[PDB]
Amino acid sequence: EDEDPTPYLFVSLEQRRIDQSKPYDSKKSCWIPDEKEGYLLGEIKATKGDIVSVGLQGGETRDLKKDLLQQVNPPKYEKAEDMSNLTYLNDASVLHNLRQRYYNKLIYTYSGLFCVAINPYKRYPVYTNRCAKMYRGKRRNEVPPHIFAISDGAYVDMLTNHVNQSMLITGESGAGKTENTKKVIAYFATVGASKGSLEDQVVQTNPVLEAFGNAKTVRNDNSSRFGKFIRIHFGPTGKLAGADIETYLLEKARVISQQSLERSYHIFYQIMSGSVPGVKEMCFLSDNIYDYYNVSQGKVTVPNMDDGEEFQLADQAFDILGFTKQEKEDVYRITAAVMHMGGMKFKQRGREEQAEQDGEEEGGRVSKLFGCDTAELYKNLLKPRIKVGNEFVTQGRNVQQVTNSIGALCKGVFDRLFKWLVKKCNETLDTQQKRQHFIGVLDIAGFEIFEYNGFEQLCINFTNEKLQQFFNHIMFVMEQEEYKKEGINWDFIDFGMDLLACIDLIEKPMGILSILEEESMFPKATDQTFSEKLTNTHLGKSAPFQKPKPPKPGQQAAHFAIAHYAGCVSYNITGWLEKNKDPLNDTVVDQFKKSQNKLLIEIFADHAGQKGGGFATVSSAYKEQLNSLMTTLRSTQPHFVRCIIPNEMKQPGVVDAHLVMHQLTCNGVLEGIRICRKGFPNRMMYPDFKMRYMILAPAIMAAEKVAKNAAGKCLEAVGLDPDMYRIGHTKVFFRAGVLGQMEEFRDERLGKIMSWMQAWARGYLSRKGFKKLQEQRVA
Amino acid sequence: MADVPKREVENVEFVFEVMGSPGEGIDAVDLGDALRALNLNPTLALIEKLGGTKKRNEKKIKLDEFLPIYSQVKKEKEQGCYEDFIECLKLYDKEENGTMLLAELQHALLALGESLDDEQVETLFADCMDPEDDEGFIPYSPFLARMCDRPDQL
Ligand SMILES: Nc1ncnc2c1ncn2[C@@H]1O[C@H](COP(=O)(O)OP(=O)(O)O)[C@@H](O)[C@H]1O
Ligand SMILES: [Mg+2]
Repeated sequence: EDEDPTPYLFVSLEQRRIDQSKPYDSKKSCWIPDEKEGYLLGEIKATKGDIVSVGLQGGETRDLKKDLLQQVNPPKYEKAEDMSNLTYLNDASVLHNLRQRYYNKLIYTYSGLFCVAINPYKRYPVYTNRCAKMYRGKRRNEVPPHIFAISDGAYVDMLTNHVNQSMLITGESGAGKTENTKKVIAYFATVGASKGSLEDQVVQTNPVLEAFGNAKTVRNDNSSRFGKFIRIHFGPTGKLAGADIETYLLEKARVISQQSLERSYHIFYQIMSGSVPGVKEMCFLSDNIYDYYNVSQGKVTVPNMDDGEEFQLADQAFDILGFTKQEKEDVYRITAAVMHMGGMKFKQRGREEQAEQDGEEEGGRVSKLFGCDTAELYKNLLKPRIKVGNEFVTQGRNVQQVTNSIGALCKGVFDRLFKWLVKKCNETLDTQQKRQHFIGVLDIAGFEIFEYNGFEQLCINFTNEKLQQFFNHIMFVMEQEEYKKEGINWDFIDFGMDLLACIDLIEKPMGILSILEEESMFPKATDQTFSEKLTNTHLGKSAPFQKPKPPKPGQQAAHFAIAHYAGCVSYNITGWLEKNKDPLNDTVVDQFKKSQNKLLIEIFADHAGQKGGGFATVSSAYKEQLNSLMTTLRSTQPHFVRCIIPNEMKQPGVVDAHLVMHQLTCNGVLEGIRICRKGFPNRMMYPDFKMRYMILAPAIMAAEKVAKNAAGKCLEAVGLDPDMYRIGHTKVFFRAGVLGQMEEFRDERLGKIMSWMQAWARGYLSRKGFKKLQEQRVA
Repeated sequence: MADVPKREVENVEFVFEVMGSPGEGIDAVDLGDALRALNLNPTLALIEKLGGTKKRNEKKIKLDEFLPIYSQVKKEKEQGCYEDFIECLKLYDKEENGTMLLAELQHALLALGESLDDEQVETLFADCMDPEDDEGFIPYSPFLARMCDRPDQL
C-alpha cells in the first residue's frame, strides 16, 4: 500500500484558508444542545434576562437559557491537532474539533496528555513504512497526531529515562483497540529490529490468538472475546529482546452457544473451510457446518471475510512461531473434537432415567481425536466414579446431567487449549537474552453499558474502574509537571471517595464478588439466593449499591445496579454461579491425562485427576490477574489512547453525535479535560492574546519587550486581581469568567476609539485652521 | 497664578486673543475649536457636556470660565492616541501587513460614531493619507502618525 500519507495526516493549506473564514463573532457565536447533533452552532440574536434567542443555520430560532450556551473557539483553531491549545474546551468544542478532523479523514487527535482515535472504517495509507519513517525520532509536536508518535515517544523515554512504559488502548466494542494495538506492536518490532525472526514472530501471534479468541458480533466482525496485555522487551541497546502475552476472561460460553446474529470463534469456520490439505480428513470433519450444533446456532459466515484465506494465514503463523507438526496437528484435532462432542446424542433408559448413548458415531470421532478408548469414554460420562476415601462409587447420570457435562468439557478444553497457545507463544518469544526494559500494551474492553449486563460486564467495568483511578492520578501528576514547565505552581489533589467506593463494593470482603464466591460453596443457591444476599447486604447500606432500574418493553429485569464513574449500570445475575465455577467430570479428565493425545495431557496438566481441585473460581482467578496487571502498570510511565466508534453502521465518515458523546463521557476524555483545566478553564498563547487584547493597553504593551510582561502589564492595567490568571512561559491561564470580563472591557473600549479617532481628526482640522486665523490676527 | 501652570494659562490667553473678544470671550460654538487649538482632541459628546452649543451667539464663555473646562479635558487620560488607533485599524488589516481598504476607512469615518462630514474626510485624506495601490489598499500607520502629529512614527 505504498502511497503518500500526507493528505491523511495534515490539514491542507487550502482547507486551512477555508476554515479561517467560517462565520465567527466573539459576541454571537455559541453552541446549543441538540438531540441528534449533540450541539449546534448558533447566532445569539437577542437577550432578555437569562433567556437568549439563538439563530440557527436554516432560519430556525430557539429561546433557551444562557446557562445552556457554550463558548465557541475562533476559526483559527479549526481541526486543531492538540485540543489543549483551545481557548474553550467545553463539551461542544471537543466534539466539534474531533468530528471536523474526522470528516477531514484525520483519525488521531491529541488532548493534552492523551490521544483520541476515531475508527475510520476505511483503510488509509498511514501505517506504511513510509509513514513510520516520518515519526522515528521526531517529537510529538513536530508531526501530526498519530499512534506512532506516542509509541516513538515512549520508546524514546524508555531509553532516555530508563523507565518501563505502558500504552493503554481502551474503548468500547468495535472502537479500534485491536487494530491500533497491532500497529503499535508492529512499530516496536520495526524500530527495535537488530538487523523465524523475533520481529516477525511477535506479529504472527495475532493470527493464532485472533483465530481462537475473536468472533463475529453485531458490533464487530472481529470482536476480541478476551483481554490482552503484551510486553515488548528491549535490550540495553534498545533492540528487540523478547515479549510475553497475558490474556483475560475468554468467553467460554461462545464455544457451545451463539446468539442468532453472531458467530462462534473464527477457528471453527477456518478449519471447516478446507483451505488447508489434510486437516478435515485428520479431524473427521464433514462438509456441513450445521452438522455441529455447538457452532451453528447463529451466523456461520461473515461478509468480506474469507475463512479459507484466514486458516492458511493462521496455519502459517504456527510454523513461524515454531509449532512442531505434531503440536500444530493436535491443536486442530482438539479443536474439532470440541465440535464433535456437541453431536454426541443420548437417550433415557428407565430407572432414575439413567442415560445411555444414542449412536456412537460422533463419540468415536471424539475418542480417536483425544486418543481415548471410546468404550471407556462413554462409561466415564454415563457412569462416573467418586472417592469417599478409599472406595469407588458407580454414580449414574440422566440425559440432562450428561448433556451439561459435555458442554462443560467443551468449554474447559477450548479454554485450556487457548491458554496453552499463549503459553506456547511466550516460549517462542523468550530468547533468554538480556531484557533491560519493556513497553506494555493493553488491549481490553472499556467501560460499556449494554441492555443486558452480566458477569463479564461486571468484571470489565470493575477493571475500568481501576484504570480510571490510575488515569485520574496520572493526569494530576503530569499536569502538575506541565504547569511546572510553564513556570507555574499548580496543585489540585482531591481524591473523592467514589473513586474507591465502587471498587470497594465489588472487591472488599462481603462485596459483590466476595458474596459470589461465598455463595459458590453452598448447596443450590441458584441465582435468587445470590440476588437477595446482595440486596440485604448492600441496598441502603453501600452508597453505590442501588435498586435495579425497571426494565422497558423487551428487556429482562435486572437484580441490582451500581453508580459507576461513567453511569448507572443494571446487572443481571442469572447464571453467575454457574459461570463462576466450572466443574468438570474429574473422571473424564483423568482419562484425558492418561490418553494418547500428547497435547490434551498438556492443556490438562494443571487439573488434578481423582493446583487441581481447590477453592479457586473465575472471579478469584481474575482478581489476581487484575492486581498483577495494575501493579505492573503503576510501575511504568503510561500513555492513554482513547478509541471511539463513530457510528453503529461501520460507515466511514459518518458521526453519530449521541454515540460519540456517550463515549467521551465513558472513556474518560471529558474527565481528563476537567482535571487538566481545573482552576483555569481557559488558556491562551501570547500571540493570540496580543492580537485580541492589545487594544486594551496598546502603549503599555508596546513598551514591554517580552510577551509575558506585555500580557501581565495589560492584565494589571485593567482591574484584574493578580490571582485571576497565571503568566506562563508561553501561555496565559485564566480562571472562569475572566475572558468574559476581558471581552467586556474590549467591547466598551472598542466602542469609543471611533469617536476618539474622529475627535482627533477634528483636532487636526481645527489646528489647521487656527494657524491661518492666527497669522491673520497681526496688523 | 500658581494653581494651573503659568505657561499653560498664557497659552489660553493667546487662543482667546485669536478666537474671542476681551469683553465677551469665545462663543460656545467655538469651545471645541479653542480646546483643539490647545493640543486637545475632545469628542463632540464631551463638548456638549461642558457648555458646547450649536449655532452662533447662543452662549459666550469668558476666560476664567474656560479654564476649568480646559483643566477638565486635560485631566481625563484616555481620550485616544496614536497607539489606540493603530489597534482599531488593525481590525481591518486582513493581510497582517499594515494596510486596509480606503473604502472601509472612509465608510467608517462617515457612518460610525461622531461621524464626519464629506468635506472633513476629503481634507483629512488630502493632507495625511497616502495614495492608494492598485487594489485600493492604503498604509494606515503613516495616516494616523500625521493626523496625530507623531513624527517619531514616520
Ligand atoms: N485504524 C483502522 N483502519 C482501518 N480499519 C479500522 C481501524 N480501526 C478499526 N477499524 C475497523 O473497525 C473494526 C473494529 O476494530 P477493532 O480494533 O477490532 O475494534 P476493538 O478491538 O476495539 O473491538 C475492524 O475490524 C476494522 O475493520
Ligand atoms: Mg478487540
